[PDB]
Amino acid sequence: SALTQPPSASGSPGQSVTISCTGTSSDVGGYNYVSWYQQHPGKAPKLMIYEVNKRPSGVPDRFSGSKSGNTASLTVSGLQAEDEADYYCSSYAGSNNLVFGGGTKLTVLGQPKAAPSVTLFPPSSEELQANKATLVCLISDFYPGAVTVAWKADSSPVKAGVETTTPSKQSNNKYAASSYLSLTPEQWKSHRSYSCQVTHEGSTVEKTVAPTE
Amino acid sequence: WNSNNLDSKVGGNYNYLYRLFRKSNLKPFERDISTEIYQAGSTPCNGVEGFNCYFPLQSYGFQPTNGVGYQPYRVVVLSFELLHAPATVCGP
Amino acid sequence: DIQLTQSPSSLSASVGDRVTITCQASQDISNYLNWYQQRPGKAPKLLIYDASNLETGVPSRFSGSGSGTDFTFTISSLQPEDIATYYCQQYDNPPLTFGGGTKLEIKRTVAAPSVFIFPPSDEQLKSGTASVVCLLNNFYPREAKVQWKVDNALQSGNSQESVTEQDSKDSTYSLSSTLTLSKADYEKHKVYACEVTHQGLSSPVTKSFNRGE
Amino acid sequence: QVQLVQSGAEVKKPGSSVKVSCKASGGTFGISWVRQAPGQGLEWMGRIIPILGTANHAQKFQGRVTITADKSTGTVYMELSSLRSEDTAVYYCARDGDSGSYYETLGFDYWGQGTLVTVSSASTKGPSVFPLAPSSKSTSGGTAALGCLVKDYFPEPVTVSWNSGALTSGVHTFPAVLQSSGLYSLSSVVTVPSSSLGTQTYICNVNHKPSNTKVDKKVEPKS
Amino acid sequence: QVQLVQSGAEVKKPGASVKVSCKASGYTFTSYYMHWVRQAPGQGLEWMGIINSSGGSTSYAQKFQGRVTMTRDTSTSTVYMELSSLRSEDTAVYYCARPPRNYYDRSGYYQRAEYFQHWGQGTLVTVSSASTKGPSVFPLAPSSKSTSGGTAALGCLVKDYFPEPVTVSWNSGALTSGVHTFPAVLQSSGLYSLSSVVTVPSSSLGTQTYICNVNHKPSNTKVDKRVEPKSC
Repeated sequence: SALTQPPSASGSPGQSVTISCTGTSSDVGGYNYVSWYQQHPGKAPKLMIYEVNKRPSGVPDRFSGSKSGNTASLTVSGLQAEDEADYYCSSYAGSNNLVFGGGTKLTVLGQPKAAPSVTLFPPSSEELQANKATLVCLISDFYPGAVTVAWKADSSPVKAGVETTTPSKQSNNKYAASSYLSLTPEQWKSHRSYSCQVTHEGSTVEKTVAPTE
Repeated sequence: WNSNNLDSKVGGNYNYLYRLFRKSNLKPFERDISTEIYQAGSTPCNGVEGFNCYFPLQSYGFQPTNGVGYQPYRVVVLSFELLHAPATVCGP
Repeated sequence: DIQLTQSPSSLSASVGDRVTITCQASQDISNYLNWYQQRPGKAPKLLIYDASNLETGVPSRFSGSGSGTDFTFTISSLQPEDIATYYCQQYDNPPLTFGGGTKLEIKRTVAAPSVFIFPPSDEQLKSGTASVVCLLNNFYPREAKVQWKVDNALQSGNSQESVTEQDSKDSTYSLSSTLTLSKADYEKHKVYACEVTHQGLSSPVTKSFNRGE
Repeated sequence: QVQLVQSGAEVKKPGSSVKVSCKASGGTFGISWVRQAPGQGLEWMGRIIPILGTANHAQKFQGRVTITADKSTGTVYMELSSLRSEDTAVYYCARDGDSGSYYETLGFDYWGQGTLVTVSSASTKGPSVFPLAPSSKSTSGGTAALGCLVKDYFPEPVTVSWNSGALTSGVHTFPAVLQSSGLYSLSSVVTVPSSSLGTQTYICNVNHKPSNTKVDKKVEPKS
Repeated sequence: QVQLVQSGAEVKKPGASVKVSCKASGYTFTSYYMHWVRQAPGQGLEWMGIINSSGGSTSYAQKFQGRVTMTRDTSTSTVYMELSSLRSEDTAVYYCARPPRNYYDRSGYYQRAEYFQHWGQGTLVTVSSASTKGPSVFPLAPSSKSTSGGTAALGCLVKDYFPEPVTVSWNSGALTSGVHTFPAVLQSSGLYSLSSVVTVPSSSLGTQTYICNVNHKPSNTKVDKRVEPKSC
């Protein structure tokens, strides 16, 4: 709203990506106060370009701003994996009005698939003593951020009591997700073993867990 | 001379102003009392303060607890002009 | 002739540190002392006059005090742009004299150099001499080892280095290693490499080129 | 030394008022506020120049935003009143120019950390902390994995540290999960050498500020 | 705006005389004293003397007594300083400086205020036997695809010139961001050499033209050079 920034630009390493930010004459076209911010998920925005073409102290030369008519454009020249972030544009819309863009999720293409690293934790004695149980399945360091979780009771699927998070980008540019299976102590102690299966890009990773008596 | 007692008061005195912005420097013995919104950037300002558009004058804010450097001093400047006219001011 | 001694002659402090320099006079000059901040290549810049008065346009972080024979100049929080040589001057009695100077430097986080190589120009080869240049851009600390390898043979006594002054913004250094050879000697070999070893580099970085491509 | 430190992790019932502070360190000409709804984009809120006395509001926040500053403390406050579910967002400070140069670039150099203001009717809950114990399955590689499960808490956020912050190597605090119940849950794992499993004690510290809940939990292998 | 513009850097044979000019603009010339300050390369500042712009009264330091002469022209608002019988110790940069006006005390005591608010850019006087030589400017092209990685570095090599200094700008001064002009190096041949590099986005390598301007005033040599990447 208020600006048109294409949500999903993508690029490849070494190549150049041009992200657009389209306004009107009264906001982007008329005046030369345009800014480009880069924001990694979970972190605060960082200034990359201000006043259309000005790189602040500490920004690599790869990021180059420009403007044409009613469209500002940020060009990333030396694309690296680290550049995978959300890019917002801001502009002067008049005295006492500053307008931001919708954001562009820049995806760098080249990257090698990473298999998901899975760790399965059984319920704690403290939790079992409270007439509850929860299996924890933690998935880290995979790419792309698309996994599917399945729970098996000895062999058979369990579709009830599962809560799986949406994959989110880590600091190391890979993705992480968690999945919790809430169960009763009866169900826990009445089965041979439970298993968390994570499917990623056709491959699968299984982790099993059994009670200790 | 220092006039902290006369010019400052509790909660600060805001009756004393100074001009913070002007398009050009003043010529000697010039007085600018205009209150035009100063255009500091490329924005028009349209007669209303805002982004890169500030009120030209600013308040001194003389607190009694302020340091000596920020206390109100009163200044008198005596200028002795000698033109091709009858000298009408003399002493003993 | 009033002699002025400055203590220290050099110093290095971190960003935000409080810095203090002393100027001692051989005779009593009440407060007829001034402080100048000469940046490299530029002229002196007056910061403090009458030993305690801040010059119009100087940040609040600077201060000066003292009387008689002893004066002190203080920086509240050392900012990156404060790197210069600071001098004291007296005007109590002719002739005017200046202190020894105090070269102030910044202590910074370790930064790795960007290494570039430049073969000799086609124009210069017409003249008989060939100059190969290696650039180490924006690093810290100032120490760095630069080795010339011609056909993987170490060259010595033929290169000269030039190091810039500390940058007023990022407090980094830059270095130019010029290797000068004769055209005959230059055409004798094929592979010209510049090998940089620096603290901010995990392994030695080599930037090479083959003659005639 | 030019950092902006933002306080607060406040939770407010709809219709109430929230006040967020920004402490400026180093030189700062003017401080602006920018809000970001969870998952959505950035939107501008207002700007203040304490050395000049001017303040700005976006048109949508007319009558709701009050931006003040106290120079004695060097801090800048922003108060949003008549809160609704639409306001639940993260609020950032932003520097607009250094202590000199009365110019405004409209590019915000340094940003504070997140200040999450969750506006909800629903009552806060507070977490239940459980230890996730290592096994030969996780330990035999020379490196074992310990963990803490922070279950059934509301609202965000929760802070999980290890050994009162004395253990940072190999700490991975997973993002929360929004359950069907509308409550959050997360896990925090740490990789530690197996050799230290018997020598050193490993405590996880969970802090939920909205409920003033502080829980230590010892993670030991199950015998 | 107040401005002190000094004459170009000069090279003079030992025993000769130099005359350095300091032109004042942007204030009434005949209302302030002018002081001279010399600074040897690597050494500190040293006072030379004072001249009265109004009446022409002059006071030189005892070290320079009989060898330094300070001249003044009111019509052109300029100050000249001449040093004769030059030696190797005199190789230095010479600054003019204006202090504020001396004021009278309440008691009537002449209070001198000799702190220097405005300085010139400096005039380097190199005292040497060696004949002046004009520089050779060569392009340092990022032939290697340093463009891959978003940032290219281009440069200019100013080789075999004498004496100091040379002025190197980029795009007639329109490019200052990321410019590093290295200090000069005295080669074995007794001639100076330096390099000036600039870091630019690779995207602009084809869009913007990059000219380096080298100016050696002692030899009246001005060379523009267009630096283009070598395509292998």
